[PDB]
Amino acid sequence: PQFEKGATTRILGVVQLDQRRLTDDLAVLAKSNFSSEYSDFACGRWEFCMLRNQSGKQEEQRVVVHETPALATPLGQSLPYLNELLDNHFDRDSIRYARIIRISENACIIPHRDYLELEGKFIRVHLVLDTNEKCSNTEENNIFHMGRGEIWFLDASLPHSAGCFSPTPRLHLVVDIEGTRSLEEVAINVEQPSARNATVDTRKEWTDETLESVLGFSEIISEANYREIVAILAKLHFFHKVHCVDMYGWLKEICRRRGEPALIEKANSLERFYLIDRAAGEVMTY
Ligand SMILES: O=C(O)CCC(=O)C(=O)O
Ligand SMILES: O=C(O)[C@@H]1CCCCN1
Ligand SMILES: [Co+2]
Repeated sequence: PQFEKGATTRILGVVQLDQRRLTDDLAVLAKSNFSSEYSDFACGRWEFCMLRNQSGKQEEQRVVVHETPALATPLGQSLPYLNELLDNHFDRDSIRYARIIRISENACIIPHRDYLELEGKFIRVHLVLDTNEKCSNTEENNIFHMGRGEIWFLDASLPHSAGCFSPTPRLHLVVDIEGTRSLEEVAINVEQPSARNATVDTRKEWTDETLESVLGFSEIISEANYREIVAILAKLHFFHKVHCVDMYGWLKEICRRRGEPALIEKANSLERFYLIDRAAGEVMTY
């Protein structure tokens, strides 16, 4: 499948981070209750917690297009530096959600598009809090590293993923801005980024040998191992030069070769759910 372009994913600004104050709030987050919502998108320990949402209540853990300035949750009110960053670098009344998104060692989010279930869209922006060179984000055919203190706009309507392959977890502050806002006006009190060369793409060329190894999962794929296989497929594009949606084609061919109708139907359902269309509240299972 092919996907219409949108606003360009890029660095909106760079900010200084107070390491002492940040360290304190990150230490709280290391012991905090992360949501299990959207675990249907997680390949391992990809997870988030709400700092601001519609109601200001901990129970509210899913997103919907809405019209009100986001209210801090008890967790958000307990993280004074992160609360200050939200106050300082964004317009309060434009925020619809604010979250911390943590990826732990060898985890990723499955390649997907956001907003399919929404009546509208958000402008999604990431402020990188704690990362390392073994953490990357992807978009289509591209891989890139979002660095500490950078505020990025991500076009979440293009297929994309994110992973962490370090022992140390990766934390981003992720803000959903009301979708009609002027993107260029979203980040406040920032330094404009100095021009950069592209992130260096160190991934391996994709070969016939690698593809045949993968398609060979047809001999063992089953309901019992379907999730592990999907996760393996999802992680390949962090290390091999392929498009992040290619895994859905691989899965379809694996299942075609196996010849079991249930697995073929499931593979079609996965592509549909992650990339094409979803209803509000719809969850995918294995
Ligand atoms: O970097 C991440 O953890 C998530 C990227 C993503 O899929 C999103 O923000 O929609
Ligand atoms: O838009 C959201 O909040 C979620 C994030 C995780 C992937 C699915 N969509
Ligand atoms: Co996303």
